[PDB]
Amino acid sequence: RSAKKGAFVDAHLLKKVIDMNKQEKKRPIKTWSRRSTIFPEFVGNTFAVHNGKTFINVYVTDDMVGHKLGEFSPTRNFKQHTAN
Amino acid sequence: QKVNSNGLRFGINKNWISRWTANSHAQTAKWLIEDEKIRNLFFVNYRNAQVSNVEIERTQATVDVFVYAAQPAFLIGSENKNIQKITKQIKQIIGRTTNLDLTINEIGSPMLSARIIARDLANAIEARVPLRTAMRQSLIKVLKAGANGIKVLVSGRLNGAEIARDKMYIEGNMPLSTLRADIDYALEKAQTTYGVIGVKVWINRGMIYTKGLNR
Amino acid sequence: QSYYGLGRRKSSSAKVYLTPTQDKGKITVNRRDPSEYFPNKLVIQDMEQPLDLTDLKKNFDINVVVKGGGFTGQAGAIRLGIVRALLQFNPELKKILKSKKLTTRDKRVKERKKFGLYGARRAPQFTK
Amino acid sequence: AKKSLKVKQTRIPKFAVRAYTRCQRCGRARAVLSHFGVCRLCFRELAYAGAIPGVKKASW
Amino acid sequence: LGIDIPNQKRIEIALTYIFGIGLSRSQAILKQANINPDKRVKDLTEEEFVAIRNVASAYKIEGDLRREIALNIKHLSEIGAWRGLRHRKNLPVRGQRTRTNARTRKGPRKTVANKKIE
Amino acid sequence: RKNRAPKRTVLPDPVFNNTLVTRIINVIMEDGKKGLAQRILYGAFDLIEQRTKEKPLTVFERAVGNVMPRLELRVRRIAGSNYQVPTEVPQDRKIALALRWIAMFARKRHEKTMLEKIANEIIDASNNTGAAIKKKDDTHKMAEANKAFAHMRW
Amino acid sequence: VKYPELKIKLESYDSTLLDLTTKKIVEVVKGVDVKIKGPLPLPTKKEVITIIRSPHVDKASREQFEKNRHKRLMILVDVNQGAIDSLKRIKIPVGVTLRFS
RNA sequence: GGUACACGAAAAACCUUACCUAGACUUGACAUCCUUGGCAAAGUUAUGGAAACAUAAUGCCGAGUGACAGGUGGUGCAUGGUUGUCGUCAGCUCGUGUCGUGAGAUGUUGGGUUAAGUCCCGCAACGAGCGCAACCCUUAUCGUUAGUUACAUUGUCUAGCGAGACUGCUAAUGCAAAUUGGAGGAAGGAAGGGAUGACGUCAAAUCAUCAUGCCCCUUAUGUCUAGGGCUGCAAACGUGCUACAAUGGCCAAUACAAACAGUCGCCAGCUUGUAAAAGUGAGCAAAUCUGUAAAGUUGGUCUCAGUUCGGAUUGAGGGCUGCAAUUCGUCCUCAUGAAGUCGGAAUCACUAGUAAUCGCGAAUCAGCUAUGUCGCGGUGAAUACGUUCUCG
Repeated sequence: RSAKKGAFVDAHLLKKVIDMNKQEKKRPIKTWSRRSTIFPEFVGNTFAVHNGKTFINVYVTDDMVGHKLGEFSPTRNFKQHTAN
Repeated sequence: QKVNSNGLRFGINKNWISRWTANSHAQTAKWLIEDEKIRNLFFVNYRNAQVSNVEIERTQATVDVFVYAAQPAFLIGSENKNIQKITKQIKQIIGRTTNLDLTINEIGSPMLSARIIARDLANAIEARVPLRTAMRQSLIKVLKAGANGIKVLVSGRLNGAEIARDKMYIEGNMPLSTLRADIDYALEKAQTTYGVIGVKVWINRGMIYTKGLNR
Repeated sequence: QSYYGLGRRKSSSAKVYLTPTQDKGKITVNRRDPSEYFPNKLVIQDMEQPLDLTDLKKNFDINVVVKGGGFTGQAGAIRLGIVRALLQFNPELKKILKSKKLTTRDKRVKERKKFGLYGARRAPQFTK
Repeated sequence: AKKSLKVKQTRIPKFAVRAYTRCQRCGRARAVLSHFGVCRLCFRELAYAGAIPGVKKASW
Repeated sequence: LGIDIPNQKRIEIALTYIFGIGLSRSQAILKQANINPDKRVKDLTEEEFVAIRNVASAYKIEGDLRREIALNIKHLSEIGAWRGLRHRKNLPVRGQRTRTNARTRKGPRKTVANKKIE
Repeated sequence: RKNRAPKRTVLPDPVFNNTLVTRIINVIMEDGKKGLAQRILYGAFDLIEQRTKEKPLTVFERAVGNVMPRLELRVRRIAGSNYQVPTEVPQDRKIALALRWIAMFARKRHEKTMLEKIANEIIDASNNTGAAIKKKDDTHKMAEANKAFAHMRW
Repeated sequence: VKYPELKIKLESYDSTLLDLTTKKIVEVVKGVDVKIKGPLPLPTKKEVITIIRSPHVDKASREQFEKNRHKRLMILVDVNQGAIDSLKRIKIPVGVTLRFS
């Protein structure tokens, strides 16, 4: 899903979301690729997204549907408000 | 200072050896790579016979190679023992189906090039002999058997950790300013146990009559 | 009759046929009015200053064909053609036109911008 | 690990998401042409050798 | 609309400084009212003013647009998001370096002591 | 060590036959082009025309001529200080600074159109009221403490 | 007829080779072929490629290499059987590139 | 510090990546001692999975194994190659030779005199080499080449080439260099630009372009895939840039190009369109056809300010390709209308097409907020008092 097209997903990170969906969903799945847009199923879901070494969990909900899994996860690190 | 005169005088002084013309720029690099490998096979094969130039003239499936051998006995020998091997080995890199055409061409003053002169200078530097006499003989030979001014230099080290007795040898017509000098220049990155040693040679291949054209 | 002038200026090239006649002078470029073809400036009055520097514009119907450039480069090219046609007709007038470099090609074109340089010789500020 | 760089250069990524090019000899894939697949240093060095027929010095 | 209405000045463009009504929507209001761009006149039509509060008042209140944008920003910044993080840091969101830029959020580039190579 | 060198100045305009207005066009052009400055300058000659009934030639000459210096305070330094010795200022630089000062003052008093302000400054320099005459005034009045510097050469 | 219109472009970086090829086309067809257009030098498509010089950082002397593409346009509207019988003695030089058009 | 900084980097959605790790690789993807032949590891369809790596077959050729392959693994006073600073500085050396016991001067020095060590005059020097200059290429006239996909106001468009200017001429004429006089002229007197910057200098930069010596690592310094940074931010410096407006802002018509790119691409045309785009569709393998020439011009407008300046950031919706667009691309629309109302130390490019404008096509690019680069063209500055201070 982009600003240029409708809701479209690569369907390999949603793949396991759905595979667990037919089996009484539990949210966390080891996915840090940034190729899946969201759907009304990603509500409550969290994914361990790689920053540079660790895979931080990121909460997903049904607020807006105009982004991908990469936008819904902090891809970088900030200054930590440091004056050094 | 003194921007490298290698590319500064191709086209106006030096000649271009390997001509290739393909179609739209998809496999032009492939033509370049194949030509350079096939032509450098000779250059890496012989270092005592010192084969100088092999022009692979390619244009739209019209490939013409021409070897300029200094010693026919080293490139042919009895029963053509050498060339058939080339006729085999290049056949593996140029293609089995394509024809392999080449002939040993005669040329005067075969040391108007720089690569082989640099190789000989390195051999004299590391020939296990009084070195100064060796380079005096080598320079006398290059100046004697037919040639214009020479410009030979060696940089790096003295087989130690410092080059203190480097000798800059300039003879005859070495104008870097003149755009008709017909000077061919080459560099050699010699491998030894003291790091890479740079042996560089400028050589004037004959004063052409005020020509800016690739002759 | 058939006077044949050629001119070049600022990547503009032009020929002109000039013939003696008692019209307004056929003021036109590519056989069309310079209303919006050229900017309305002093350059539109300088358009016939070769005719002002020579026999009046009431002669030599300007049949000018042009290629490339702009308007001032165009104007310089076509006026160089005009002065060369005048040369083809009466070259005593060639003297004053050459005195300001009209018959001779003025050979003033934008200097080529160079590598790294911002323009012909523009360079960025750098002290330390 | 320059050979990793080179063997990833000879291989092509499975998508057009992933894509680059680099010289057969040089590393530092930055500033590489698509007309020869040769990096800027290797290209300049072979051009000072007159590899490409017609590489001249500009004098306008 | 009624906001940023100039006196003895073209009504056509002064609306662009309003929050929520730019050039295109300003022109939409103007041509829907057919105000016929003026010669430095506050308003060409006097009767259509009532037509304003008949049709132009029916236009969406930009005060509500402000709070809609505010709540959308709240949702975007509160959830885990790189653009949400950029919102949280009060800096360019779509991705711009703050090494020298960002002379709208960090003030007029307050020059501080340099902590750099030694 | 640059020595005496010529200058390239465009020849006088056919419609007025004054080289000074041409150097004005040379030095006023916005974005470095005459494709747009000449229109407004000819407008300005028109604006001078219906305002105070001043023909451009005489008003422009009486405006430019009254802002022109005669003293060159040639620099001579000590490597820790500096002083000025009064020689005769070159005539080419005389007219150059005259025209430059006229042009650069001509374009001020930011208002509705630049035609009114440029005609206003032309008129002001015409009437010798202080807007550019101050340049000529200072170029001689501040050369009074520097007039003492004419008693010795260093 | 072999070609209803022979719009053969021959081009290379070497003008002397282009001159040679276009002349050989000229006099070999001169007498056995008509409606030809002789040697026509077209405007060049020359360009320059600009690269850095130092191994590591430098942008003060950007080295440059020039590639010049000439263009000779030969327009032989008609090609005849006798034309080819007399023209079987033309070949493609190592620099000059001919168009089959 | 400059000789480090719109860098190496002519474009980062993960690779590029040299950094990190997760899944994973164990003489490794590659490379081969060895060993044998007989026909194939591909790619595909499921799958744990983020994909590998584990899955099975499917489609002259393979196939395993130690040392090694390879190492962006380091070591720029260990290095070459390459590159910049003084320097496109006017000077730099040597053979022979004189003399100072000599370090060496020297020829080169120097007068006029030059772009140059340019000439001569004289010089313990005669000469040569290096550089520069000059040769050479480019803008510049006439003729010549062929004529279309130029044209067709037909040789307008072009470079292939020739005649072709060089104090040539004349006088002012200096023992010599060499200025100008006026005309012929394309060039008239280094015609203008580019051009090799000599030994050296930075014990220059370059181990990470590349080649690398020594050592090392190897069942890891080997490789596959997934993600992130190369656009963070207390931030500064740099860098152009953005304007600080009424020649300007907006609206409308608006001419003149060069230039390169382009074959499932330029993509015309055509329609929906503010527009991205959506669909639609030739010619062009590119003098065919396509990717506007604009500023300027022509009229209205705003009538002095954070403004009809500037559009900053921002949110929402559409959009391009990329398997999927978010970062680690971008386009458009709508909405946002900040600062700056000309800014100190510092200052950089400059003798004309110069400084500045305006746009265009492309290089890398399936993407490019590279405001950057190659270019290209259009418009188009004064100035040079003298080096005062400094640099060299």
